[PDB]
Amino acid sequence: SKVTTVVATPGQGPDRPQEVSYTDTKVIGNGSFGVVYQAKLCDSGELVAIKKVLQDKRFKNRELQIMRKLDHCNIVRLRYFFYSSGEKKDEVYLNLVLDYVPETVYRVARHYSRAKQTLPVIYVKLYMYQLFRSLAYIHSFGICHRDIKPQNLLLDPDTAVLKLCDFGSAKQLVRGEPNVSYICSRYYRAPELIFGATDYTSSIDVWSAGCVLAELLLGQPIFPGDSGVDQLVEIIKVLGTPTREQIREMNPNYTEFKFPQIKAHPWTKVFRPRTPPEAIALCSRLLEYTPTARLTPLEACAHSFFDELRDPNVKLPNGRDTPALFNFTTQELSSNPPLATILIPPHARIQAAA
Amino acid sequence: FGSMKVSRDKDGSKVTTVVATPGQGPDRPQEVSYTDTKVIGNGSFGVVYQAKLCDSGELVAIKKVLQDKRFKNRELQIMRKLDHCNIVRLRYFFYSSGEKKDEVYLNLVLDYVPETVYRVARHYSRAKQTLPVIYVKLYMYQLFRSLAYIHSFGICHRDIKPQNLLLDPDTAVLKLCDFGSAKQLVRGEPNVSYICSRYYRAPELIFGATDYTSSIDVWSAGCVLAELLLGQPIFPGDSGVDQLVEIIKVLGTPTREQIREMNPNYTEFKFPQIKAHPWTKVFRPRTPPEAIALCSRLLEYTPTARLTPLEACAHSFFDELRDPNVKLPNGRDTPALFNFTTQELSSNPPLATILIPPHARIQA
Ligand SMILES: Nc1ncnc2c1ncn2[C@@H]1O[C@H](COP(=O)(O)OP(=O)(O)NP(=O)(O)O)[C@@H](O)[C@H]1O
Ligand SMILES: Nc1ncnc2c1ncn2[C@@H]1O[C@H](COP(=O)(O)OP(=O)(O)NP(=O)(O)O)[C@@H](O)[C@H]1O
Repeated sequence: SKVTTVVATPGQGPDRPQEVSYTDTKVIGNGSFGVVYQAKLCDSGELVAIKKVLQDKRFKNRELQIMRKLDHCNIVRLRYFFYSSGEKKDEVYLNLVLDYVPETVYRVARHYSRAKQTLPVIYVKLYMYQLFRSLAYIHSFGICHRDIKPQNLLLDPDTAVLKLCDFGSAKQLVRGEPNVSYICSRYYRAPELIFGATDYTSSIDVWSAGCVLAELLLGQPIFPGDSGVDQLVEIIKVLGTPTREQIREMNPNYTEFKFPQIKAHPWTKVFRPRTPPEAIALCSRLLEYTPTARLTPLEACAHSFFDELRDPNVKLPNGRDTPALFNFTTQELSSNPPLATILIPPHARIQAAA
Repeated sequence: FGSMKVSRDKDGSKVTTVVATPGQGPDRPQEVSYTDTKVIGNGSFGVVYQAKLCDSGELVAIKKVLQDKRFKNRELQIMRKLDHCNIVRLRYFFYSSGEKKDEVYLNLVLDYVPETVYRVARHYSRAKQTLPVIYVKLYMYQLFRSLAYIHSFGICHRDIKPQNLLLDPDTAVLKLCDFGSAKQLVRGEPNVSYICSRYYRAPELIFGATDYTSSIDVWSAGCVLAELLLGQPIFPGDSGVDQLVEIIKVLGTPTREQIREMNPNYTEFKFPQIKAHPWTKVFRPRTPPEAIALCSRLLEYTPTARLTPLEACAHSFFDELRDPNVKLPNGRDTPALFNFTTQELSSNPPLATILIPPHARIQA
């Protein structure tokens, strides 16, 4: 029962640090940047995840700065943050105290994959809808995640709530300002990134989201490959060879233009026969060569594939009610306010003033 | 646009007869018959089959790739001018009509090699064992020879990795294969930075450089050597940033100048300032110091700072191979290691004074 007490700063609000005590620490994750532990807050008994990262004393943490300003039901909440010293030297660590979430889309999808089972479409709808809401929210602040993948999509299986995490690659994209093309994990990288573009936009997150949707429908990654060339060939096999204008749209630079002219592969033949046509249609609208041609996250949320979620009688397979899905804010709808007419169904959020 | 002839020699045995063009010799079409076909490899580009030559009974590999009627096959054009003991030989090639449409397939008939460095390394890794250093020395030496050879023609492989290194376990002979990404690099000409397999990509490729040189093959070979010594890839990562982080952990943060050497265009300069990781702390205890030294001279941020393949061959890590009494653990003789040609030595002829040991110069 070893208790650890620190003076941590609330993730949001005023910089008024308070004493926080926790126990039952244990490693629950890792990365090239740091370690993630689980712990229990002594006062509330609530479980949290503490992401520990080496902090450059001379500069401020971008991940922390971005997290401090986010407040959305589909994004993991930053409860507190504090600094601790790494005895190994005069090394200082930034500790992000976040809400603990038990699963990830990666693990859940792997279970169904192994059991040679398909993840029920109701879950594919729920998870993808919530992912798009989180993207609509961060994109409205000009912030691009840049690492959308199954492992960064936390899930609470019982409530079916999805929470986007890991803002370690996130960055506000400013039109005209160049950005590195080596972010984003293999399998989920937008083609313009593979082509080395540095003028990409937030739409790279939409391509990644589309790769996640296809993977949940297929049961395996849709564009695998150990090299960029292999990945591109897998993309070309499905989307067909990119037009000269399309290549120009992605990155009007890359020399190699030698690529087997393959006709677009009918999106319908890509997935199993049982696959809902709406899911396929949404997919074709996310995985587009021309970045500007892809649906925006808010438009994706309004897609017909998510119509069942807007049904007043929808329920979770475990009998519970669906989680929050319609508590949109002005900020979240800012890219296209008129969509509220579709996004907030007649029965949703009905509340009188007594 | 050619065709084949299928039949049944005897016992129902299916025999395929084709008319192929010699790989190296002059264009004298020859009739080739083979049986017992079976897939032994794959790639987004094609499929590799194993087949048995009807008369010699010899096994060969047939790499089948879709041919673009638009231009010539770069892989074939390159394979055709190569002749080295550490590079898989192209016996002949022929076209076959893909019964799927008006699609034509180019078939490269190669010498068949039973193993790959990838499979061998995995066997030891699984058993939580490590490949004896003598094999590491032999395989890496032969890989550097093959690179000195293709580089002497200005040809960069661009996909050096364990799966592209064929091996004959008994003779310990290594043959480089898969020239599907290979290209002659001409100074001033831009080249795509999305080639090469993750884990083996040089940092300048990760940074999106298009003005890279053949030294990217040297970085990759260095990753293979480190991997054979470690039992696992040295710079793993699902994203480029993760890979850069693993690299920085070992090499330390790249100076502003080193960054300029790889690619003078990329933005992100924001990367934790880690100190150089003692290479000796990177490998298991008792790892030969010479192996660690060679690794540090191959895995350098500044491309021009890396050893050339010929220089690598002359490194002291390979001194044991030049010993007159060296033999394979199975008591057998080592493969050909000193039959260097003028072409192969062109990059630095004087290195021959080290490369060709005294005993190899005996008249007899
Ligand atoms: N709030 C959390 N609750 C429970 N588990 C978490 C939480 N945050 C992170 N993890 C686990 O820790 C893993 C790594 O955390 P993450 O924020 O991704 O750090 P990172 O290693 O630097 N980034 P990356 O590895 O590139 O995804 C995740 O993929 C999760 O499985
Ligand atoms: N001559 C050969 N003898 C035996 N096996 C071979 C031979 N050539 C290739 N293979 C096997 O087939 C695999 C694929 O061959 P390869 O030439 O790499 O085709 P590819 O799949 O189109 N290229 P890539 O997948 O990008 O490495 C190799 O990694 C080997 O394991």
